[PDB]
Amino acid sequence: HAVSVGKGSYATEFPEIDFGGINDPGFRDQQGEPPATIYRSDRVTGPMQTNSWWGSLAVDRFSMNQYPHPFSVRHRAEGLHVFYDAPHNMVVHENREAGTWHIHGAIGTDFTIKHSGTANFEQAVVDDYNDWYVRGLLENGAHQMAITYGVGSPYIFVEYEDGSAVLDFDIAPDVWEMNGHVIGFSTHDHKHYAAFAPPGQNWSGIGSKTLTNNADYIAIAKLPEKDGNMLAKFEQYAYSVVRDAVADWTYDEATGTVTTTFEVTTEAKVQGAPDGTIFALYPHQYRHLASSSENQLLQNYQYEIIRGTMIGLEGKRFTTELTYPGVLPSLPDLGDYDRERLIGYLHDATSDYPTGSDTYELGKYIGKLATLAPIADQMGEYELAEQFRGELKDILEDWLQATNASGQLKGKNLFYYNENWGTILGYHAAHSSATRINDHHFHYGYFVKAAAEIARADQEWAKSENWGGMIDLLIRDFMADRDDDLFPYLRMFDPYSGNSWADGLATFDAGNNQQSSSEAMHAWTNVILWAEATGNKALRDRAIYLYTTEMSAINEYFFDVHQEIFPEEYGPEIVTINWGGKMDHATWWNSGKVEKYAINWLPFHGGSLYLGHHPDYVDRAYEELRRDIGSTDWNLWSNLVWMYRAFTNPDDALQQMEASIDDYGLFDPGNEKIIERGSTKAQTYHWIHNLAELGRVDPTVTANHPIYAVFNKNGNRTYIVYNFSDSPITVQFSDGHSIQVEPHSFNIGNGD
Ligand SMILES: OC[C@H]1O[C@@H](O[C@@H]2[C@@H](O)[C@H](O[C@@H]3[C@@H](O)[C@H](O[C@@H]4[C@@H](O)[C@H](O)O[C@H](CO)[C@H]4O)O[C@H](CO)[C@H]3O)O[C@H](CO)[C@H]2O)[C@H](O)[C@@H](O)[C@@H]1O
Ligand SMILES: OC[C@H]1O[C@@H](O[C@@H]2[C@@H](O)[C@H](O)O[C@H](CO)[C@H]2O)[C@H](O)[C@@H](O)[C@@H]1O
Ligand SMILES: *[C@@H]1O[C@H](CO)[C@@H](O)[C@H](O)[C@H]1O
Repeated sequence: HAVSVGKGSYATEFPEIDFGGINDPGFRDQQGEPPATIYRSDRVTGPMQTNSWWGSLAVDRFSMNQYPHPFSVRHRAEGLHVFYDAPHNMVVHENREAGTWHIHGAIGTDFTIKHSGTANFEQAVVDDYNDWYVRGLLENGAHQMAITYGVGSPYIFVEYEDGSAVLDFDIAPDVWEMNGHVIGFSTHDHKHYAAFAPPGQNWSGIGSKTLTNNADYIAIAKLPEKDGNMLAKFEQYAYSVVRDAVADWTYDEATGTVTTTFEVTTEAKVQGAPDGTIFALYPHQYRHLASSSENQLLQNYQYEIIRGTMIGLEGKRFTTELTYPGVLPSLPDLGDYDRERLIGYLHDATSDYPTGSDTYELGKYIGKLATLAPIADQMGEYELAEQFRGELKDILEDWLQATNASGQLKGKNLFYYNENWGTILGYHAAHSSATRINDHHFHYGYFVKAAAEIARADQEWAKSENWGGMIDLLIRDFMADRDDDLFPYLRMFDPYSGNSWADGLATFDAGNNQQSSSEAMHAWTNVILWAEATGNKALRDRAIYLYTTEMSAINEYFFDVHQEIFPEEYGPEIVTINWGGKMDHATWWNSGKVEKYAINWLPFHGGSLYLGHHPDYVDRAYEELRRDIGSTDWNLWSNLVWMYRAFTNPDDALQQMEASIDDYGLFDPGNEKIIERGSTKAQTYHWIHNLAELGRVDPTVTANHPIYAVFNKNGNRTYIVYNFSDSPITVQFSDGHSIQVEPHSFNIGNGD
């Protein structure tokens, strides 16, 4: 009933849960498993993909509404509904009393793609998928309709078995170009589309509500404009059905460059169809397009979507280039703090305890301890640092064992492998981490943080045959490489959308969602640190790719740093929750004003410096939150606002901190006014004083090793490197600066 992995183990049978006398139905229902039924064909075997834009197809009998941008679609018994949010469909609404804003479209139908033989399909299943397309299969015995579609595809490819094509409309469309087998058409409300069949298979029903074609293959395209030259271009790739799609990446450690090539492989549905497609690129992609891909752009081919403007690009592949900025295990000892006051705060933190038994609340607590230990080391409090790391070891050694002293499965504080889907679930569970396969990056990221801090001081503990095997198992659950026998590829991450999706099932009409982009970045940071500490280059580089790509998405869709994506009428300077089909300034729980910003900042750690790359954004967002609050009397989590403010104005952050940090004493679960419960006074005090001495984050300088940061105060740069090696190293920076770093240390600010 359990599998040994080094000194640890995971359960292979669902445990008999220890509820601890808690009768609350919500809590009890969390200690379960994901759905027994997976709507996939017998062509889809092995660990099932989750946390995808398309997941509702796998979980629901049919599907819920999905956003393969530029389209929205949904599977039904009658066929596939297709929709496009035009400007008249989009709204921006504010609820002043709730403090919420919503940018959204409609759940309409422009037309339904149908099968001539049936409008009563039994189910829709996942029949194939790749890095960002899916093949959905509507099934009714001999009648089948296979639909291939994806984020960043302006095509929907339709393949029929035992029937032919039908497009059904509630109001008759305007067919403005009739080329026989190819038609350009518009909905009654002027949305422009095209349909393509093989030569000789001509469309019928023009002028009526129902367009028909005898072919066993059609493609639908969303056209950027009512334009026959564009229709002719779409015709060129309309018979090249996407079968494979991969996002392959490299990390150039010398330059920091992360290069990602998106490549499709198509199957020809007519003689001579080219191996390629027309991609629709998101802002985070085209703003970083490689020079070599520029010639493939279709300049005037634009689509408006929730995420701004998509642009067309033709061919087999395209490439993006990003800059990995480094991460640190902790900020070093460079602040102008009262060392005795900080030491006092470090000892105060021994009063802290987890506010629940689930993986998330336990996670927040071990993240807190892992953050305190390096600061204790810096202050010369080696014995206190050892207490914290000893507490981390005791917790991890408990959770990473599935069996008790007798050899039977435990009822809590363990991990279990669900074989049906192929995922590691932790009990106790919360936020539907087990029942919906939610948030595995958010939760397990904190476990990796604890492991990485242990590994920084104790390489032996972190060896695979000891406790490292189980940590590497948790990491595989949420970010596996290809051909992993237990887990699907990069579970959390959508390589094309550029962000992680938090919900395992995606059974919402807005598609999938992500709230805390900062907890995702925290997970990626901790894997970089863990992998560096344990000598695992392939793992480290994968986490670098994730960190850097997620950052590009965050700056577009959560922050809109370029002031191009959010509608002008949208008041806030942040989107709290990104969905496939909408954007919310709102939280998953009932909160106040600060939390709707700070849930995309927390936790603060050595990988948080990405938050300060755009100082005008940091100012703009802070100022808007301050305007809405009406003062610096933060409704909750004051310390997070101060730490954020320190990215651009550490003097202001310092005066706010001095005025209120000691308003309350030791850890109090009921009161997060001043200190958010995953944070501490020691962390807050250490952070703000470091930023005061260091100045602004400087993203214009890179290094030829991955564990570093560069700051800039009025033209004077500070270069920080941590060296995880047993040997000394030399680090070259891109501005010509060079430093030596001794084993297991920072170059500067090691402390006592
Ligand atoms: O922060 C403000 C308040 O936020 C509250 O949490 C909301 C949350 O309620 C919301 O969830 C909705 C889902 O309810 C919705 O489910 C649909 C089903 O109800 C329906 O029957 O079926 C369809 C599928 O066919 C479902 O989609 O789905 C939408 C997305 O499609 C969700 O948004 O999500 C909000 C974020 O978007 C979230 O803020 C919270 O509970 C309050 O405490 C808080 O005051
Ligand atoms: O720790 C900050 C706040 O986190 C909130 O939970 C978030 C969830 O909405 C979501 O499921 O992802 C993770 C949890 O898995 C969190 O970011 C808590 O509800 C808040 O109590 C907490 O203050
Ligand atoms: C988030 O945190 C608050 C307390 O800070 C709690 O009341 C909510 O239930 C939890 O989700």
